[PDB]
Amino acid sequence: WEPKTALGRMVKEGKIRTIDEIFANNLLIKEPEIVDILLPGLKQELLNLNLVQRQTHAGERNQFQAVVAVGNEDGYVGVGIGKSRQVRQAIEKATREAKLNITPVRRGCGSWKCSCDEPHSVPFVVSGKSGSVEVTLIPAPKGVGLVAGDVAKVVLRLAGIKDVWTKTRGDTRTTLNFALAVFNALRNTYYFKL
Amino acid sequence: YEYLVPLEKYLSAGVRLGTRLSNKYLEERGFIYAVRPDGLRIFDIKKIDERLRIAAKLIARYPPDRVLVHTTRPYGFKPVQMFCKFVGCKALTGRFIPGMLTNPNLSNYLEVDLLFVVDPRLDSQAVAEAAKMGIPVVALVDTDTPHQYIDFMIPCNNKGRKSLALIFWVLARQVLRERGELKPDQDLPVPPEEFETR
Amino acid sequence: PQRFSRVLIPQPRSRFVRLRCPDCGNEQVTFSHAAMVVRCLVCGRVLAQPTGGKAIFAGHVVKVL
Amino acid sequence: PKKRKNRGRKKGDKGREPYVYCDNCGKVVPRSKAIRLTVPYSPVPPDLARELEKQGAIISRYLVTKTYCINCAVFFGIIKVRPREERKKRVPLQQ
Amino acid sequence: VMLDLLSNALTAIKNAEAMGKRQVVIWPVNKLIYYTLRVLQRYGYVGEIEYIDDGRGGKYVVQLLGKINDIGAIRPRFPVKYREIVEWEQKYLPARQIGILVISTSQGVMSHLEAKEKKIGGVLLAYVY
Amino acid sequence: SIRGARIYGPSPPADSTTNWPLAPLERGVVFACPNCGKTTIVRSARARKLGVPYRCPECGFVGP
Amino acid sequence: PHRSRHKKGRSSSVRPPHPTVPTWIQYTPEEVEQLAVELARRGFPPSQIGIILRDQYGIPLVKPITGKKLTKILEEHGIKQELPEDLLNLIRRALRIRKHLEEHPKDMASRRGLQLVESKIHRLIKYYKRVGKIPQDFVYNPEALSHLA
RNA sequence: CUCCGCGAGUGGUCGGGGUGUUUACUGGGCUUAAAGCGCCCGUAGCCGGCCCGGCAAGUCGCUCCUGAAAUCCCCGGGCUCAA
RNA sequence: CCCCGGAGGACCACCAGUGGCGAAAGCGGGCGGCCAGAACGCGCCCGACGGUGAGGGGCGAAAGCCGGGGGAGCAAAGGGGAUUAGAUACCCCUGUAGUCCCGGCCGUAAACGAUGCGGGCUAGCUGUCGGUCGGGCUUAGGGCCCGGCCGGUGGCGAAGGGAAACC
Ligand SMILES: [Mg+2]
Ligand SMILES: [Mg+2]
Ligand SMILES: [Mg+2]
Ligand SMILES: [Mg+2]
Ligand SMILES: [Mg+2]
Ligand SMILES: [Mg+2]
Ligand SMILES: [Mg+2]
Ligand SMILES: [Mg+2]
Ligand SMILES: [Mg+2]
Ligand SMILES: [Mg+2]
Ligand SMILES: [Mg+2]
Ligand SMILES: [Mg+2]
Ligand SMILES: [Mg+2]
Ligand SMILES: [Mg+2]
Ligand SMILES: [Zn+2]
Ligand SMILES: [Zn+2]
Ligand SMILES: [Zn+2]
Ligand SMILES: [Zn+2]
Repeated sequence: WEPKTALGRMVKEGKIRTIDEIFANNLLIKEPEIVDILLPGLKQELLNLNLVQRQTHAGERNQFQAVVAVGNEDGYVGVGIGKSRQVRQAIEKATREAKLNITPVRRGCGSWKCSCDEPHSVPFVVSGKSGSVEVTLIPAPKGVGLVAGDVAKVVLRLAGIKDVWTKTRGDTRTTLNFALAVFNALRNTYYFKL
Repeated sequence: YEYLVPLEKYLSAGVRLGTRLSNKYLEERGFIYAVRPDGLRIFDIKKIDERLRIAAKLIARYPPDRVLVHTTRPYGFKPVQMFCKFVGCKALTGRFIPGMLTNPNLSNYLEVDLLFVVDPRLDSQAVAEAAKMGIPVVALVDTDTPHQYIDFMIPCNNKGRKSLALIFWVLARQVLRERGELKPDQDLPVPPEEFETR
Repeated sequence: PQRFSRVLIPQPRSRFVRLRCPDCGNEQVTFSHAAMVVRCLVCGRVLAQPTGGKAIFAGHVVKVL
Repeated sequence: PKKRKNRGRKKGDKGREPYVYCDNCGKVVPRSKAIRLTVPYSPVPPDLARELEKQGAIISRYLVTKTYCINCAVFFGIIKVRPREERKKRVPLQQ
Repeated sequence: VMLDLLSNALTAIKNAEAMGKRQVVIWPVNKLIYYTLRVLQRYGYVGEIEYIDDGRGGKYVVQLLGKINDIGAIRPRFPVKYREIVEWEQKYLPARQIGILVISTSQGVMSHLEAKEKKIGGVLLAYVY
Repeated sequence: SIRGARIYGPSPPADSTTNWPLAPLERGVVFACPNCGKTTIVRSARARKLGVPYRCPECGFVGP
Repeated sequence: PHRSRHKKGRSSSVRPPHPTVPTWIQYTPEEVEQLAVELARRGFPPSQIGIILRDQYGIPLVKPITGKKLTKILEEHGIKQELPEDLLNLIRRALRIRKHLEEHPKDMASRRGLQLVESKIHRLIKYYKRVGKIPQDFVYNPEALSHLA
């Protein structure tokens, strides 16, 4: 891999060795290989695969729109979308913006029914929205589990969150927006003025 | 007070002439001096000179290659060339190609740590990529200029040729003195007249 | 007047003036924004004429209090 | 969907308009929403070489303003059907 | 018509803080506004509270520190008992360690933490976090 | 405020004039004081758009 | 109107925050009170009395100089109003409209203006009965109040 | 034919609750999806500026007399554990 | 068709505008009389007298109804000339209620900003109307231009909001 751009150079040269230094000084990742180098234990899951058609004179020109979430289960997650003509290409485009959109998530405790200082859950109440789905992530006591929906559990689990309570709104069957709204609520944790 | 350049030179280039519009932002900041009975806005020349020196201080702390000085206004094409050919910044007169700072797959994909624009209201595409790419911006604002994403501003007449030439000659000179190659009383090999465009 | 939630301590924009009648020579205190015909207290000629704003003065202004 | 924020007639802060009558028509509109093109007008066009400065022939030229509806205005080419981005661009109607 | 000054003052801070302003002027004002802002300043959500003297009641100019994520007045002023404050605590606050409520108890206005130590309830005023 | 709460993950560059966190994927800007060059000025993307002014803690310089 | 007005103006007088006696004032508190009684016996109302004091005699505010208010000052010297000045003004405004409505029965614009004025009367009667400034049995009879015109 | 779920049970139709922030106090919406009375005066109701003093009605804290037993939650014990 | 006269009813061209006024409906020639409601300027008066408002009331386009007057133009219904497969429509000629005034009734409308009323806070730029203050000029005018405040009326657009158009 050629380290274009310069942030790929320091990542390739070993001048940057941990992913936290990318996020602790506000360095915008522009190449997926920076994530591949710095998070070799990255897992990716296919959240959704919808077939979208565009009408034409001769008929609809189909495409695959795949949604992919990536994460290390240690407070790093990223969700990306890909549109292609073949399913294998669409997932690969999905994983690339998934990796480019990877973000840290602040974890901790804060439920009234818990006292552990572990990163098992979200620290405080957070909310994230995508289109019309509104998702609230509430801190939970340890051992409860993930109390979200199925697609929400994938994104929450990939971010290394163990226990959480949810309060959803809008049409959650729009899986691209439910998944994206769950991603945004995690990413909104860094907008909390501590 | 001691001006960087003698006061009859400044008032001959008309640097203290702004557009007849309103800018509630600039007036509260103090960069507006007085409005004439015909409605013309005049800047504070003391604040202009002070901001020129600090601009030279800011530019001198970056490598000369890494600073981008771009304008699309053709009256500033010659001054920005002569500004930096003496300082060696990546001068870019003409169309800022969209994607120059945000598309690394582009053949002209430059990497700069500072950006300098002449008029942000017309050089919007340059400032737009700076906001997205998180690069500091300096600009010669005036009454008509939108102040978005401008980390350092110099309220000066960025429309006239004489004002543009006299401002880039002063700024080109001062950055060398802070950089080192010129003495505190030394001057450039060329006067401001050769900076001006034609 | 401006909003009271914007100005810190609002003050009257008017002022009180001392006028000497051009005929007799009495000094009189009057409101700058007089809403009536101001007459010299001694001879009685018109000293100020009301308008929609500042009053028009027929007498000389000694000093604005 | 509400096409045009203007509602199609620059009426203003009022309730009712006095309205006019359409030449070549009568479908018409209120005082706003009615096209009012003005043309220079003059009888006997370019005969001024053989008239006017020939005999005495004091000729006259009367500014005439014409009022039309949307049907007639589109019919006579005074009004086109602009694109959505071009709807907000203020151009004079060739006098 | 202006009805409740505390909700008006608390929404002004929310509006001015969201614009990243250094300070905010407040008018009109009562003692309840002052005693609430003292509790806020005691918890580091608010800088210095200068006072101005006009004929129209007075003003406060409060220096904001970017310490507020959300703020607002609870309406109506609900009575609360001491054993109930835990329930109202989780209604308006995120996390067990973050944020406070402002209660107006018979001993004076205090945070909900200082009410729990005193073992008294009262009338709810506002929430901050 | 915050009482005995442990928040994990990196701490981003807090805005020097607002405490607004330079969030991931929203690029702030960091530099030194234009007059001194001593202190470091952190401007979140929100402050750059709104034109929120900054002040040097060491010298009296204030920006846009 | 009272509701749904097109314009909501801000016109008012900005008095000093804590008004004190003017140093230029050439009038003792007894002179200021006696001036008001002469205007009152002349027939000016308490609103117009204050304008004459300020405009003619240069007295800014009778309250800081005297420590009393204009109606309280006039009340002490035997000047007693039939009704409060605001209420009497609204009643006179209704009679001048109801006189107009006799010869112009179809003045619908004036009728609504009468209804606004005649509702402003009813609000003030509700207030004044509660504070006791008017007798509790007072009734707005337009025919029974014709002398107030 | 084979496999799946539960199993002395497992199904069908009803009714209630959840479903459902489709009754919204927590906690919905009303330009265009259903949804602002054509407009206004106003009674009851609800909601109401600031400061000072009094009462203590609401409100808050403690305690007492009570709010049958059963039912409910926690703890101990006895039926072999369990019920 | 042209000229000299008379009568009659309706309307108020250009100026003239996302101009003005009004709660909505609505209001466009001039002079006058009687009223109403606002905006601005104010060290004027009272001292919370306020908001919303179920039920209750009042006003409320056009058409239409009741009784009287009037009747130029237009014109439902109807009559005729055409067109058409048909044409009880679209066009043409004609035509009666109606349209206009007065007294009353009706009480509806895409009665619309499809946006209830009251109050506070939240970047700005720009056109224009009313008042006022400061500066510069003066068709020496109640006039014009620049700037500030208050109040309206349009456009673009922060933050924010929205399913989106968009606000
Ligand atoms: Mg302008
Ligand atoms: Mg209408
Ligand atoms: Mg009442
Ligand atoms: Mg609904
Ligand atoms: Mg309505
Ligand atoms: Mg209805
Ligand atoms: Mg009412
Ligand atoms: Mg009690
Ligand atoms: Mg009703
Ligand atoms: Mg009708
Ligand atoms: Mg006919
Ligand atoms: Mg007829
Ligand atoms: Mg409606
Ligand atoms: Mg909506
Ligand atoms: Zn825990
Ligand atoms: Zn005299
Ligand atoms: Zn037509
Ligand atoms: Zn400094």
